Amino acid sequence: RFRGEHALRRYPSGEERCIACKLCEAVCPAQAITIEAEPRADGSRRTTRYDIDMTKCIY
Amino acid sequence: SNLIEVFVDGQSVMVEPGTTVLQACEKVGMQIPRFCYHERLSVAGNCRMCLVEIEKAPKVVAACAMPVMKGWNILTNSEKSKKAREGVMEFLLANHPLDCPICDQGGECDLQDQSMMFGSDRSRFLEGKRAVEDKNIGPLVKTIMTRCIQCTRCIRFASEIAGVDDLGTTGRGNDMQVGTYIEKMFMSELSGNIIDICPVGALTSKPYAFTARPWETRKTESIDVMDAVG
Amino acid sequence: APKKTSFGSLKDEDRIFTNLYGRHDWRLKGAQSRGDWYKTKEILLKGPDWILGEVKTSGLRGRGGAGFPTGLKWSFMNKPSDGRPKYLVVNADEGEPGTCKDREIIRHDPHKLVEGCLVGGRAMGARAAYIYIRGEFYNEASNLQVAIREAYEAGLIGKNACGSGYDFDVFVVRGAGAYICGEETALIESIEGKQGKPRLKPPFPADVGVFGCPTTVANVETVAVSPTICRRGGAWFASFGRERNSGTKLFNISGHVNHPCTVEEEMSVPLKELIEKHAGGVIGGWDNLLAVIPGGSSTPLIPKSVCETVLMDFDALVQAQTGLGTAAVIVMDRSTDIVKAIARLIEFYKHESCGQCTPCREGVDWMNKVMARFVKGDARPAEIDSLWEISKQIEGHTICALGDGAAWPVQGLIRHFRPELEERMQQFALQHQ
Amino acid sequence: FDNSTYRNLQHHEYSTYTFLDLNVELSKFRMPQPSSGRQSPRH
Amino acid sequence: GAGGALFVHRDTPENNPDTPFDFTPENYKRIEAIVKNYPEGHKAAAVLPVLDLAQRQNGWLPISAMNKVAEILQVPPMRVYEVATFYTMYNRKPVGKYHIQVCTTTPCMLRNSDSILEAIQKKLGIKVGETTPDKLFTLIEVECLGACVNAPMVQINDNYYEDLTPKDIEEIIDELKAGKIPKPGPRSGRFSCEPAGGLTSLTEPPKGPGFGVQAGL
Ligand SMILES: NC(=O)C1=CN([C@@H]2O[C@H](COP(=O)(O)OP(=O)(O)OC[C@H]3O[C@@H](n4cnc5c(N)ncnc54)[C@H](O)[C@@H]3O)[C@@H](O)[C@H]2O)C=CC1
Ligand SMILES: Cc1cc2nc3c(=O)[nH]c(=O)nc-3n(C[C@H](O)[C@H](O)[C@H](O)COP(=O)(O)O)c2cc1C
Ligand code: SF4
Ligand code: SF4
Ligand code: SF4
Ligand code: SF4
Ligand code: FES
Ligand code: FES
Ligand SMILES: [Mg+2]
Repeated sequence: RFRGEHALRRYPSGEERCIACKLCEAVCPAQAITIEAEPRADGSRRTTRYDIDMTKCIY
Repeated sequence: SNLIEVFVDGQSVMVEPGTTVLQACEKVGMQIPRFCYHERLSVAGNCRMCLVEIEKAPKVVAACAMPVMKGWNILTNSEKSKKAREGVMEFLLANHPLDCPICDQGGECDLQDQSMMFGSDRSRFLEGKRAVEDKNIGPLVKTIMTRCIQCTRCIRFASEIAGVDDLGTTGRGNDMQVGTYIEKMFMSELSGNIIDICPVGALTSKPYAFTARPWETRKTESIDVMDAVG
Repeated sequence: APKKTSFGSLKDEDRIFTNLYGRHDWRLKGAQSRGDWYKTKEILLKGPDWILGEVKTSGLRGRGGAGFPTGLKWSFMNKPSDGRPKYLVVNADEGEPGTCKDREIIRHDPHKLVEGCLVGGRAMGARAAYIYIRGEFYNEASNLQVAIREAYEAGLIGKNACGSGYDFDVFVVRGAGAYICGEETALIESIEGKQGKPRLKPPFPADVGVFGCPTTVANVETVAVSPTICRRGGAWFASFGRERNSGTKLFNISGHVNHPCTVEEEMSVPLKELIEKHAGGVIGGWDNLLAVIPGGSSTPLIPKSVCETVLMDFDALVQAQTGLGTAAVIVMDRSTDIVKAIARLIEFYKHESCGQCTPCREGVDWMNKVMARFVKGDARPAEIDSLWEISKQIEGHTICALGDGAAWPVQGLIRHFRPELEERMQQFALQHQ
Repeated sequence: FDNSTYRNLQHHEYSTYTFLDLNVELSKFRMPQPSSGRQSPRH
Repeated sequence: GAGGALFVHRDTPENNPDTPFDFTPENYKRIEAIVKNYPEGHKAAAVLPVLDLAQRQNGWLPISAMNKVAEILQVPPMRVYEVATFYTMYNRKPVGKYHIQVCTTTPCMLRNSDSILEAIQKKLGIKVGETTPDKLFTLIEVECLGACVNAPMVQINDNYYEDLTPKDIEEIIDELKAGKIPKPGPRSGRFSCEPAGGLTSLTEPPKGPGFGVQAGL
């Protein structure tokens, strides 16, 4: 259960898991996440910006 | 006067004849749940979310299409109305896709909000869901028909407000699909309003896709300058 | 002696449909020998009020299945003219599984129906009658057209009906394979060239019907008799059956009986007497009976223990929690998979739902899947109560009564044959570990 | 008077246009239809 | 089971707007007679009979036929599409010369309808959604046809064949594909809805006109 440095994961095929729903951004108590998104070249719903300010994050 | 007396939860209200149960209820600040009723569109009655209990009547009535009678006492929060709402939302969500994170209607969905306010919190649907192929109606509007709840608001808007009779339903029963039945562009100077009237993500804006969520946006009230209508 | 207590044996002199078996000429000349079109001119000259009163005192109720009192229903349309023409629509959709009565009337006694349309239209002040017939009944529709041609040729209908100076037209309209088009509002929408989707009530057809004009929708059987009731008296009709269950009824006995048939009988006949006398008894003897659906698929079924003393009328079948319906008796013996039969009925209802309203459109398909899994025993006993509550949600929340008719057989099966479901579930459980 | 026979045998020789031919034949007996006042609701 | 068919149209050389379809002059007279029945100012009520007439002339309903019907009655083509897709008697795909419907609802299911269906299948060698390679038979299942008392029955091109057995249906099939046409009706020496044997009611001759007429009329 230990909470440590953040990381963005992938599916076994190598595709990113994140779909830019922004639920993590809306729930972050410290407002440490900033997200921008758009349709990818294949039409997939993927982020273009995903920042986490680790000096704002409360882990 | 011509006004008649009706009671909403034991409270007297005076309304003009022909007024529906929904309007009589909203004259005291009570908003009946709805999916297919729009006040600028002709009444449909198909969704069945507006069913309320009239006192001393064994049957629940569609508040969006039933005019109030003299002396009726509406019961907007009785056990019968709540059970009707829960059943209707259960049926609505039975075949709905688990698309909320990838849906642009995420924080702006009447399905979501009315499920949180009037529906249940669990599911007892243990079957497979249905899937509907997408229909292309042009560049401006993105179509994801699986999400459609068959309210038919878009059809009424096209037929009446826009004067374009291109949208309809094909088939019947569970496999009933809203579309044009042919590859056709739904082109109109007012074609973008079917995005707003659609309560779900079945009709969404294509230029706006995936860029933002409703809770992030800051709302500024302004005036349009693209024509002289203002 | 008055106030009869036993019913179920009427002789041929009191049978309205005297050519039910097509054994006499159905052509105008043969129908006139049977008394058709006799004193029509006088009946029309009596007036709409006289005919409405004759129907009222006759105690007749709607033969389509709902059993609504025909007198008040037809008097709802006795309003003064407001600029809109008034129409009669005769429901010949004939969609209920197990039911075959209207087909025989149309194909064997069409002049009865034509005269009934004329008399009923005069009673309601209707300008013309539209007959909506099932699209599969192509030969029946053409026979009806031949009868209407004969009536037009003889001056019985059209301009200046028989002698009354009352103009009345009889049109025939064919549907295209939709059981939902038997709903009166769905039928009206189908006549207007739209999808066969029911309307909401109110308004009622007596206010806004076909083409947005007052309309009365009546069953073919209900309409055909109308002429006979007016002639033989109406009070004669009330002498049959119990109170508020008056008159004569046409029964369709199908399923596991020795001789399936369509027969005419008194209203309050007991079910066992009817099956034993006309159908020739259950296959393998009366002891082999398992369950019976008394009034078509839309009504809940009853076990053999209830069929022993039940009367075949509206109120007695209501007391047995099944209702009379269309009086189409489907018989199931002890050699049938009853769960499979109810699942087939539910699949029928799934394939016939119009899809307009949410409860029917999703819940009927949901019950269809649940019953498909029940047939194999692929469920667990809590799903029985889950299905009961699903059926309950569907019932009373739909626009038309097709959701009611899909929920009721499910409730009947759960009520009377829950142990069979549990046995199947446990068999599937232990068979598959 | 007999019952051994079957009298509804005319439908054994009906074609695919019987119903519409009968409708065409009956077209000359009907009363004039009432009018709404418009050619169509879209007028 | 499921519908199987699709409720969307995709263009094809056999089915496109430019596919030639038009009504014969006799069919135009029939359309005029059909239109006349309905009230002036209401013509959309004639879409059902006109569309059925087009299907009868052509054998099925291409997109061009739907467009022609919409043009003749001056209605939006979408409404004609709705009617064509809603009703199951309309063929939006070509069918065989003899289109067979087998009823499989519970009253016919009780009287061994599955035997009839499998007899047809092994006689023709096709499944319940296919057409024979010579395009002469198309076999499907349908709901109650209203011939439940005479069940098990199948309907062929506007004809009812009731009280069937596998031998009877095979005889009907091989008589139909020889160029003849079998006589409709029951195949059990019954030729009506009467009880199988005995005619328990209506044994007396029908009464004369005015026999029970009440007084004062
Ligand atoms: N013969 C067949 O093939 C089939 C028959 N049915 C039967 O249809 C029955 C249900 O049909 P519904 O029409 O929905 O029943 P219903 O109770 O709603 O009304 C039946 C008749 O009574 C009239 N009516 C009822 N209330 C009225 C009012 N307040 N004012 C004026 N008129 C009124 C209606 O206009 C209608 O004509 C079922 O019991 C079913 O057994 C169902 C399917 C097929
Ligand atoms: C799903 C559904 C199907 C129906 N099908 C028929 C039908 O085939 N024939 C019929 O006469 N009535 C049918 N009804 C009921 C009709 O409303 C009824 O015929 C009509 O009210 C005439 O009633 P009456 O016989 O009392 O005049 C159906 C109702 C429902 C809900
Ligand atoms: S936006 Fe956040 S919550 Fe949504 S998928 Fe990406 S990481 Fe997960
Ligand atoms: S329309 Fe609403 S309920 Fe449906 S997937 Fe999108 S956000 Fe979720
Ligand atoms: S697309 Fe939207 S507006 Fe149109 S019927 Fe479906 S849910 Fe209603
Ligand atoms: S209950 Fe079923 S058939 Fe009736 S209107 Fe609703 S969806 Fe259509
Ligand atoms: S809002 Fe009333 S039924 Fe849809
Ligand atoms: S069940 Fe087969 S004809 Fe009705
Ligand atoms: Mg939307």
